[PDB]
Amino acid sequence: MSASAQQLAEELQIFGLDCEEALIEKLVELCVQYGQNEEGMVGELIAFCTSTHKVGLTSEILNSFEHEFLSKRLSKAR
Amino acid sequence: KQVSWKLVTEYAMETKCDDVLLLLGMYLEFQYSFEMCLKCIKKEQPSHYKYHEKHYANAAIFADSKNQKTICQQAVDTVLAKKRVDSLQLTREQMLTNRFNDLLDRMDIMFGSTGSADIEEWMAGVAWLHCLLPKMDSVVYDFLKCMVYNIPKKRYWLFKGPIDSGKTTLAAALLELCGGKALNVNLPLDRLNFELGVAIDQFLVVFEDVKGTGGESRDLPSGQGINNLDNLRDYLDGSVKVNLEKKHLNKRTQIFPPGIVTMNEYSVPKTLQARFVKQIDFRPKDYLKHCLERSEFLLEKRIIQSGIALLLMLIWYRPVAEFAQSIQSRIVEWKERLDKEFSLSVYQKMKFNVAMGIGVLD
Amino acid sequence: KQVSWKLVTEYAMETKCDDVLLLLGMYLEFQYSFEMCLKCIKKEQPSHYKYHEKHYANAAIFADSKNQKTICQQAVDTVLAKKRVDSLQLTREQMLTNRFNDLLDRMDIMFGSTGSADIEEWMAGVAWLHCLLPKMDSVVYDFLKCMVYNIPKKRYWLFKGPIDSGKTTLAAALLELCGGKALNVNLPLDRLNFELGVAIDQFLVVFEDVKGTGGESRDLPSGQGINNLDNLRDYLDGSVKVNLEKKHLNKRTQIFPPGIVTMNEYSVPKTLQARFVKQIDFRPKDYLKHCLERSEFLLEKRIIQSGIALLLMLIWYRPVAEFAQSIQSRIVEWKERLDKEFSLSVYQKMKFNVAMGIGVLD
Amino acid sequence: KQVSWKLVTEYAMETKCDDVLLLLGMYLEFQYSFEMCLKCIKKEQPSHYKYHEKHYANAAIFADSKNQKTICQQAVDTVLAKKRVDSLQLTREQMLTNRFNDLLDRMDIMFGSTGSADIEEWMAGVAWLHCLLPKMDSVVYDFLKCMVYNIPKKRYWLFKGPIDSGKTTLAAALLELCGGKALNVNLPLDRLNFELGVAIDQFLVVFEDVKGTGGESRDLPSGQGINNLDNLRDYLDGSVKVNLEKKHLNKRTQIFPPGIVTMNEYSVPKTLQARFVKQIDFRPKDYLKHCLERSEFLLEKRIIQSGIALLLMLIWYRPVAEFAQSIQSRIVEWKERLDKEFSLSVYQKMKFNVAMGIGVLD
Amino acid sequence: KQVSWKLVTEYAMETKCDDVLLLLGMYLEFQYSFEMCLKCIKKEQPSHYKYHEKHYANAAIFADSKNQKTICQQAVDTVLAKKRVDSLQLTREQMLTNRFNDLLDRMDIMFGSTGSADIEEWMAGVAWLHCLLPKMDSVVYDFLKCMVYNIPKKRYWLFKGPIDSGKTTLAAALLELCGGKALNVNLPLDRLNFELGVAIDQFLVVFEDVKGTGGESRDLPSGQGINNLDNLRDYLDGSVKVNLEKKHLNKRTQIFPPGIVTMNEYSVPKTLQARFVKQIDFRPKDYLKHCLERSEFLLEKRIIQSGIALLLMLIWYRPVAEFAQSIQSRIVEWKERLDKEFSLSVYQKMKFNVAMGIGVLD
Amino acid sequence: KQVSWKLVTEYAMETKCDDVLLLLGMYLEFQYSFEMCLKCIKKEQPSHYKYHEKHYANAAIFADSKNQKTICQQAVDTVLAKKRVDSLQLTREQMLTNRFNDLLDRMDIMFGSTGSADIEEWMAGVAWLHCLLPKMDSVVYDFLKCMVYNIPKKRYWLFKGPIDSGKTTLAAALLELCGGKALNVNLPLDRLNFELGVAIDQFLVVFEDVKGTGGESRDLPSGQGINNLDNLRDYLDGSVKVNLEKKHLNKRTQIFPPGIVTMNEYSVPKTLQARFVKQIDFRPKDYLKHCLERSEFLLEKRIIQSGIALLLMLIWYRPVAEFAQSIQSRIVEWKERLDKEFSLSVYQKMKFNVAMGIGVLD
Ligand SMILES: [Zn+2]
Ligand SMILES: [Zn+2]
Ligand SMILES: [Zn+2]
Ligand SMILES: [Zn+2]
Ligand SMILES: [Zn+2]
Repeated sequence: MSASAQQLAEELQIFGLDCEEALIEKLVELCVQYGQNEEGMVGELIAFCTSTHKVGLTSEILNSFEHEFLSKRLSKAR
Repeated sequence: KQVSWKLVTEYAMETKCDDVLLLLGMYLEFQYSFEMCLKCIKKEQPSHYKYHEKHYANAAIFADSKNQKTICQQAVDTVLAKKRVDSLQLTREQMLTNRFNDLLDRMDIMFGSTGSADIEEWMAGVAWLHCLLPKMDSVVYDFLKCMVYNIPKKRYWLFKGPIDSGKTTLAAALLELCGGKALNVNLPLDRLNFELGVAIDQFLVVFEDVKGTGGESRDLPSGQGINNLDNLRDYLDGSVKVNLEKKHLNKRTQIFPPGIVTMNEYSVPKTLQARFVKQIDFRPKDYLKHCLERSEFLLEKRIIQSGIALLLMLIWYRPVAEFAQSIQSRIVEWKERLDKEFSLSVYQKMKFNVAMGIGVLD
Repeated sequence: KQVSWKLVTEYAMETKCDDVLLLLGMYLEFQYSFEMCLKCIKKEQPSHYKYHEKHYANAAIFADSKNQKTICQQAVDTVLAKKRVDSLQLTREQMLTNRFNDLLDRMDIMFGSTGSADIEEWMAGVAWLHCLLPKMDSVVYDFLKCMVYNIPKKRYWLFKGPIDSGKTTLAAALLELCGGKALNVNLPLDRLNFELGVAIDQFLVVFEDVKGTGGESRDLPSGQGINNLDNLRDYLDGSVKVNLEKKHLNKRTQIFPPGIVTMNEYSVPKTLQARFVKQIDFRPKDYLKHCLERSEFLLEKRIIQSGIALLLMLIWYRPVAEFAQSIQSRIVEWKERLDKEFSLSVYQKMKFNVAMGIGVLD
Repeated sequence: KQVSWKLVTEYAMETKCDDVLLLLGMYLEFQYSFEMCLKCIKKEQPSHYKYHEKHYANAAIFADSKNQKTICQQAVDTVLAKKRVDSLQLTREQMLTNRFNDLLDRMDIMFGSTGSADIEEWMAGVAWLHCLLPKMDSVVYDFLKCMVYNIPKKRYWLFKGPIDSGKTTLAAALLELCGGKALNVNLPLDRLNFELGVAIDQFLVVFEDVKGTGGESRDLPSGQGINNLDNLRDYLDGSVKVNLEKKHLNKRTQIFPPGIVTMNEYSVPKTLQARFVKQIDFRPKDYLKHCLERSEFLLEKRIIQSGIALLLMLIWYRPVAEFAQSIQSRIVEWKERLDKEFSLSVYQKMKFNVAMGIGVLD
Repeated sequence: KQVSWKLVTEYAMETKCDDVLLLLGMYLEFQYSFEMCLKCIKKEQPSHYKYHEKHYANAAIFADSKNQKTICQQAVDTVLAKKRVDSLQLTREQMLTNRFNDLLDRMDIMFGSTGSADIEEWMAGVAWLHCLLPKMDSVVYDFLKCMVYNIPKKRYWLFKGPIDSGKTTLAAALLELCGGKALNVNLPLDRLNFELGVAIDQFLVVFEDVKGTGGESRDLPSGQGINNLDNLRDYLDGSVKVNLEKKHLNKRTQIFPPGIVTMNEYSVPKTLQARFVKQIDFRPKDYLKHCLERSEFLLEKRIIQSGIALLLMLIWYRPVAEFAQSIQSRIVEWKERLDKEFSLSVYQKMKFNVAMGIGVLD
Repeated sequence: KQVSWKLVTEYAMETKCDDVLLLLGMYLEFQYSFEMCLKCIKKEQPSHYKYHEKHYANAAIFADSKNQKTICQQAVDTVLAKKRVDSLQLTREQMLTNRFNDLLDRMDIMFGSTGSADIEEWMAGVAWLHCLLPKMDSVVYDFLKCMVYNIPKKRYWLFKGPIDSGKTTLAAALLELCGGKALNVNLPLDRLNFELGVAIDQFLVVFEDVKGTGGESRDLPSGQGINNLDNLRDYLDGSVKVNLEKKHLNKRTQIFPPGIVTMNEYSVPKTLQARFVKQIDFRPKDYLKHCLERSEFLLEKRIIQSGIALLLMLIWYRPVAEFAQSIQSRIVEWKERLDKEFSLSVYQKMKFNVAMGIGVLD
């Protein structure tokens, strides 16, 4: 059971968020580690690209998301 | 002393008023004086201050006419007559060409000095609308041409999606973007003839929420929508000249115009699905909901469901080499106005708030 | 000599008479003499003693006319024509502005010297009406604006409640407070087209008691009410221009006006409930029953279900900063008259008797 | 050398003929000569010998008219126009005042020199009618005022009783006593609109024998009567202006007049019963049956079911202080005539024979 | 001075316009000036630049006419009158003779200097159409004569085949090749009379997709198509003069014209099949599908479903000794043009690509 | 410079054209010149070359008439008026007398010099028709008189037989032999009134294939045919004046004409069969099938189902002492022509080939 990167990739084609197969599947983990649906994940993710000013997406910026925003509010590890 | 009919007919051909009582009231406002008319100074309706001085002479006598409804009646017939002709001479692409221009005419007024429309809000709608479906603008161009090409048994599109998603929001805007009317088939096949007679000389039809026997477990009420669609095979194909009736005596026997059929996850027969072209499953997105929760101007001023909104989306993304060669000169015009008011940063910044779930204009 | 049509049409535009035979009879009363007319001296109908001397000259010849129904016929069309135009030019808020003023015009007469209306009783109704639902006046302001904003698939309100509670009492008063007509869908979807064609150029619709298959155990007769509502999805949304018919030949193809749908605890499909905005469950209160048992003037003079009653409730509670800026000057006028006749003690003293179960005016 | 329309219209306003062909034939009898007219000397119809000399001049030319149906047509519209107006200006009590007077006008003729009506028989009917229900005369006064007060969701009365009891006998007389028409709802809800359009500008309605699914064991055929009644909730309440249609084009949109609903022990939904006021269970009495077995004059001359009969019952029992102040002078008039012809002994002597089962006049 | 009706009627008889509003608009384009008319110079519509100078004089005054719809109305009746007569005098073979010539008239324009039609594409369609059914051209000749011979209970043909095969593609082209209209019977037998009245004075009828109770396991929705067909036995036989209605008042009582009935593998009663002549089971071929995938010009310019296409197929294969002796001289004309542009190699080379699944013109 | 109506009406009374548009077109052909009219020289339609010189003067001005449809309209009413009268004055035997003569009039033309009808083929049809049922000619005489005698509940005949046998072939010819129209009852009892109104002033009716619930195992589709027949008991008896409607306003209330009812082995209620006279079970004979396989001229030129065919059969077998005394002189005329062209050998030689299964003319 995953989150189907095909459901989260759609939100990446709307704002022009270029992400290869490896990058989109990286967010699929975020939907299984916290339970954030494809719609709420993309919504919270791009808010992280503003607090740090980063209009680009790699494996670092998407990684620091679980160590900055979601790290201080894990609902499955209390 | 005598009333002129050619003048009333002229005004009718101008505003393209295909209504009787409407054309009557509008013309009855020029039997006073444009000297102090508030509606003429305030610049409220282009169909008033732009034609009062032109028909003030006749309207003055029109008031003392014993056939006020008769004079305007003939005008209406002349209006429908025009459309009756254009639906045969002008190609399906030229018909749109005129529509796209009329849509811009409103813009040149609302987005001008005598307008109260804010371009910022309409540009925000283009953002929400593009966040409704993958490559929304791209799909619009395909549908447009799909309507132009007019391919038998390959015309209607399917807007099948759950409640509250954007179907009625897009299927509506598209109706105004291209032109036409929206019908319904939930009613018995009795008055169906009195309603299907609206697609006469039209461009496309819009079937809103068709009820079918399917989806009995999904709390989806059954009806005659899906059934009626199948009871209109030729109507969906368009390879034959179907029969239509307008006010008792038959008024037309042409090819039933293409269009869009919407529904809420109902069951669809294979013999029916084979009459469609593409199936767009609308997804009830949350970020879109929270978006409008801080963007009332889209629902209030009717932007997300306005044809003028999609037009701005067609001029923003799609190149000029895709429009008619007689309108390409006008497309570039707004490609300069829009890029002047909004750059690429302010634009995506709006689609950004959409992703968040906040006001598009934040 | 010769009969004047512009005069008859003028009188029609004044009384806004959208009826043929009615406009005929009313005008046929000015072919006598205002010299000794009892109705002119007694000040019975503002549509008589205020226009007789104005149309006495034409009406005198109108009697010897061979086209009495024809002359008045054209006038009616001019009347409907006016509304046909206002429904497009004036914003939905301005349309109400005019209504609120017309409602006050009646008041300036009934609550004046030539009136037989007692302000005490109407103020008592405002008490009973406020004791009908929590923050009644507050809800009224919300509904009003809800009608003004006009939000697709977010317009109709639900007045779902048991028998005898106040639904038909409020859903009726609101109809006159804002303006429009009340339809019915219990009849087959056959004559539905001949009845739905009344919402043309209207403001809101009122569906009285819709019967559904649900509630078969609660002794609630089933019908086609709930079903028909679902067979009119687009009609409920308003994102598309539905089709309407008035007297054979089509008269309009506009957006179906919003409104209120009432019922008696019947089952409601989710696809239908998603077309509403708010659900007001009316509670059959006893103190309200015993209240009217000693306040016949409310049921007799039609106060608890009068639009003029709600108007007094809107001027009593709601500030002036909420009304139109062109009517704010008139709102303050009655805020002085009402506070002059009734203080805050005499007012709550009426709502007090309501709590008891005795006459509001005790 | 020309026909007068004002004269024909005048005669129409007199006889209040709201019929086209009827008004035509009646007027075509004055194109001969009142010099030897038998109907004028024999004093048969007050609408003949009283208006022939008045319209003999015009009727003479009316015969050589090419628009005999057109001239009378406009008159009819003027007639309906009058009622169209009175239904708004005159209070519901004044409307009855005029009716009560017109009912007495017939009496002043039939009970006079040019009449063939026997007051003895009509006084006997007042006896049988009073032996139909407890305090019959008392109930009549209540119903009358109940119609005048006009209280929403508190107007219609229920005449629920077995076959042959007096329902159709009273529900009919009351119709003429107050004024109005009697409709039916046993027919599909299709032609229901073409029949419900009769209550226009009326006073009250009379629903004869409504069939319901209930009473399947009592050999009572089921229908759509009871159902249709529930499909007309607002129609029964009267708190909203229902829609009505008269001859294709709509003629009215007023408040549906109150009335009486009759049935034969059928089942009645609670949501329907809550729309009534009082339930009168008619009892099939034997002494009433045997009574008419020796009083054919009541069934022949139509007395037990005549509105004039109830009028005599209202003038005999009810005081003068209950009638209109403009008719109180006429009520006392017959209170002297009736007491002159019949004392209190001869009266009760008739109700006596009723108790026995013999002729009321024995 | 005065408008001429004979001229308008003349133009009507020319274009054979059997429409009211259409004939009106077309004639309203000659009230300007052919001096600079773009449509006259560009040679767009033969019904314009060929009749403007002919009716410019009358059309000039036609604009200032108070009966623009009346003048054109009578013309329409004269048009229908012509067909009303030809359907009785000219044999069923002569009627086709005129049709075949009118079909060639369009060709002489489109395939000429003032035409934008490419003969190559239409010749390609003749290839695809011949690859649709075994000896397609051969079958066409049989159907044609089958329509001419007119044999009772031996007229209608059956186009029974699965979804997407070529039924609606052929049944449509044939309709234009011979002449007539296409009806539908999926709707209730209520409006059936208002639709069956189109076959008046026609040549053949086309029933598109008839739904029957059969095929419930093949996912084939049931309807009233098959049933209605059986409810029209005499209509299918043609041995009796059936009744038809056109606009309220009956317009004809003739023999119901033959035709073609299409369906999608539904069950067919023996009593119904006995009313047909031949059953053509259309096969959903793949190579035909892939063929159009590289030949959009056939679906776009409407060739595979055009009557003009079949005409080219009749002139290419069928000898001259089979056509009318009055048209044999014209048939040879194109037998020289077609053989001049395309030999036997280039022709079969197109049918070759069809076998492959690639563009016919490769 | 005025058009004559009496002339147009005269021509109408001649051709007995009971059609509006038809009578219009036919008369519009005399506004040219009979000087070079091809239809006048070729002798194509007796309703042309025989009346052109007679109405050339009026038709010349008829073209410039503003009421072309009005003038012909009144003529039609005069035509229907004639039949409206004859259906009451002339006995049912005299009505046939005129029919038999009109049938011979066509013969005197087709079997003359200006005719293209071959007497040999029509005489062959008389053979096939006589080989259809035992003593066919004998039965025809019985039916004829059965129609003349007009005996209540003893008028209609039953043509009950399997598919393809000769029912629709005879029931059709008889219709033209006597005169009248053929109706249908397979459609709902809704439009039944709009179809049953055709039997007005007619002679006999022809019900083609009535569907009943019976025969569910014989693959015989059920309908409402048999049912509707029973729902028309009085209509079948003719002892009462049934009600009929022609174009909205009622046009007649006479006795429903007798006729023939056909069916395909369906079940028949006893209460229905008791409304018939004789039951003719048509047998699907093979030799008849093979016969037409070599006698296309019978099916092509419509002979086996022509009324003129039965006429030849009535003059060949039945004596002269059976026809009207006013037509007996004309019957002998053809009894000499037929016996002159064909003896008794050549005749039976045709019926011989029928027995074989080869062409009647071999
Ligand atoms: Zn102005
Ligand atoms: Zn007055
Ligand atoms: Zn007299
Ligand atoms: Zn031109
Ligand atoms: Zn001629």
